Amino acid sequence: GKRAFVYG
Amino acid sequence: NRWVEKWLRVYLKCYINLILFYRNVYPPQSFDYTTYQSFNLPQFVPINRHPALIDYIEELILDVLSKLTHVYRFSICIINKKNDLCIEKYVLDFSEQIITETEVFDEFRSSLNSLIMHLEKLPKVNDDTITFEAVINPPKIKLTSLVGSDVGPLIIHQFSEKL
Amino acid sequence: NRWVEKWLRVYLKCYINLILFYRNVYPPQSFDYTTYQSFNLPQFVPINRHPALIDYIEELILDVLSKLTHVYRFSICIINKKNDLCIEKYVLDFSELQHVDKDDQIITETEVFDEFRSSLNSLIMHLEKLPKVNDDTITFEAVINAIELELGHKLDRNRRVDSLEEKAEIERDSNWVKCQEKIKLTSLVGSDVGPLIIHQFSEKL
Amino acid sequence: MDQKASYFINEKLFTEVKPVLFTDLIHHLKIGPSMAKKLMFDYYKQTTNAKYNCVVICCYKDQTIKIIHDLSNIPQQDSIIDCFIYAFNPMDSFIPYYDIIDQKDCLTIKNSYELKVS
Repeated sequence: GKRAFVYG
Repeated sequence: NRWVEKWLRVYLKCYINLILFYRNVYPPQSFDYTTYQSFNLPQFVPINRHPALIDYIEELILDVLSKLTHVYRFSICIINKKNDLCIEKYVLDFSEQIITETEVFDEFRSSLNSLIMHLEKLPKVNDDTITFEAVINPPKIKLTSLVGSDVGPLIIHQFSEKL
Repeated sequence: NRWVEKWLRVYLKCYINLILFYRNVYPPQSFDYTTYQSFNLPQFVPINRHPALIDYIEELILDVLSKLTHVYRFSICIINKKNDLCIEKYVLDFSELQHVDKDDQIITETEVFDEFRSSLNSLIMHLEKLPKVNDDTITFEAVINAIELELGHKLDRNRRVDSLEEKAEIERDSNWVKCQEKIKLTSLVGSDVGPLIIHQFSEKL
Repeated sequence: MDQKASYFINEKLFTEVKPVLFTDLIHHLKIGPSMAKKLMFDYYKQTTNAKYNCVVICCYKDQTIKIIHDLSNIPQQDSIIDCFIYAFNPMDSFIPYYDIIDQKDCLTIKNSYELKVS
């Protein structure tokens, strides 16, 4: 899935 | 964790600050390279003097080392236009009862000296038209690896794929 | 003593700057064969003058001679611009030194200069006998395999510093960093004079 | 059959690598310069894997005395009488270091006024 997005 | 957290968090914050200076995400003479030393090193350690941005990267490295225990392959990409590949992948590979504090504190010098050996020996593509972005996984790319962390419990492969 | 680390300084000046000359890390037209860079050289060693660079070289030698008993092996590392991988590792030794003993005997100025001239000429020989392809794009860095050291913490522990000699000493412990720690290795004839045992070899890749 | 010289040349060539220019031969043997030319020719004749060759001086003079560096060429010495072989060198360049040597045994031609301690 999405990664480094909440850690964007 | 286990007592490598403090020197690992200062190592990533100083690594981010050195990337911010020597690849000029901000203006180069917008720093103070004079009054701060990171470790017992000769060279300049140019942290951004911005309090809100040093707090920003403070929370950045503090939260990535909060999620250290199951963290994935770490990198930083500098982006202004379409590149879509990681620039500086200092991969934080989580190891694991070895008592290594002094030796790992010495080891983060050579990691950061490999960093500056990548930094002062680095060409110039364009001034200030770039922005970094931390990311966990320029005509043509180029491969370059830097030193490891075998003395440290956690090994850091420290790859830097420029452009 | 006093005279013996002068000889070590001249020998390391010849060794280091000769490795710099035969690797073509600096242009050969800046080099000229000479006997005087601040002292008396054993051989005519090609030395570029370049006072920042010779300041760096005598700086590094005064750094290595400052410890003088932790070091069992000074060395020179060769790194390309292309990769950080070691191209050559020229071996030198500080084993069984006079200075650690601080023995007054024996001077043997002509004999120690004779064995130094031998080890220099061996360095010449096995520096021409490897070929010259990709003669530019080479750089220089030091490495010391030493038996028992750690000095780099002396910057720390809230020390208050007052004298220029220990300003220099803090610069000595500041300039040195422990690294993380084979393919080919070639023989070199070392000096075998009595008090100065310098068993010097070479490494390739 | 004078191999007594040749091994002594062999240490100074090999076990340490300082070149002989002339004077080690005259110190060791006190043989004649013609005989030293014969000895160095013999060393050249009985060469086995020299790391690099020597270059000679030339006995044929024609108001010129030149160390040969155009080795294939014949630099103004075409009708050549002879050559005196010396300066066998490991290095790129032919430089020795120069030192006082025992000469009271070794002086081929002595002083017109011999020195006095007085």
